[PDB]
Amino acid sequence: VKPNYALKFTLAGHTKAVSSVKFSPNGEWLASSSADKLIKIWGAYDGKFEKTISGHKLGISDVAWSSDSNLLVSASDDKTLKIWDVSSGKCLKTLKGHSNYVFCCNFNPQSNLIVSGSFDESVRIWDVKTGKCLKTLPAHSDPVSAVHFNRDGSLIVSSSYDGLCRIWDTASGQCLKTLIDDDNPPVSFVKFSPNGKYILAATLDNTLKLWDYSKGKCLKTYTGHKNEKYCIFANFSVTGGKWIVSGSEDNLVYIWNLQTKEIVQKLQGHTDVVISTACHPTENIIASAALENDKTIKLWKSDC
Ligand SMILES: C/N=C(/NC)NCCC[C@H](N)C(=O)O
Repeated sequence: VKPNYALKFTLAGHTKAVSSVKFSPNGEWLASSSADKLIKIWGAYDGKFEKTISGHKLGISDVAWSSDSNLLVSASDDKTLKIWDVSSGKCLKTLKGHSNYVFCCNFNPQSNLIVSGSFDESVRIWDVKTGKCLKTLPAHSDPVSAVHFNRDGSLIVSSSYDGLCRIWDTASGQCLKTLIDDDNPPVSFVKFSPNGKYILAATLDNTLKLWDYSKGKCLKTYTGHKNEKYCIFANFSVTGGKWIVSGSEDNLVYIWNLQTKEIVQKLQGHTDVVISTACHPTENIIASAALENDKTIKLWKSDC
């Protein structure tokens, strides 16, 4: 089995670099954030432009959906996160506390908490209802590139340019694990596997690694792409074959067989760095997005 992802839609509208794309958990929508200070909403299946959500004062590095698909959270260079009601476009809360660019964010599965990571080297945990910061974790000694909750929300994983991935207990704020990788190259992205047993980490030595984070063992290594400068999203694709999906600094989307580590497809079409990819929750659809010289988002579909 290889997949046969083919380009179906190209989504144009952002006027600066796209930073993040994410499918809604209900599969209906794609949300995009950009250096143009905007969030856009698009139809997940047809790429149809839906609406623009605005209000940040500087560029946005990340956006993320609540579990019920009703809210977004965005992370901005203006040092804030904003919580958005997607249907009305309202800014429900502005989360203030970080002392530098907010880079990454996510809801927990219950979606009563938001985790954020910042250039201020901290990870912050927030109450969605009140907008109050509940915990500030002294997480890293360099900017925080990613933060993600596990499947039951009891753990947080963070990555940083300091070369570390750390595992945090959500309830206590305690650091439970530090993962150490030879020569400590900057970690540019991390997330949990859908089942929560592993983490997938990207490092700025053109490498993705799948870790058993409890045992602290590297189980798989994926290479062949280019990633030495930018924080590029990576994904588990689970709707068809079991793949790993990433952007790349050679303007391609890469797809690997998870088990064998072989490159099974490379998707051509973008004209600048592919900074973000996302995988649709029930259908074999990949969304990708590119930097300043391209500015477009692409929807690719496969039969497996
Ligand atoms: C939140 N996570 C990201 N990547 C993992 N964001 C995209 C990179 C944004 C960065 N300012 C840039 O333009 O490179």
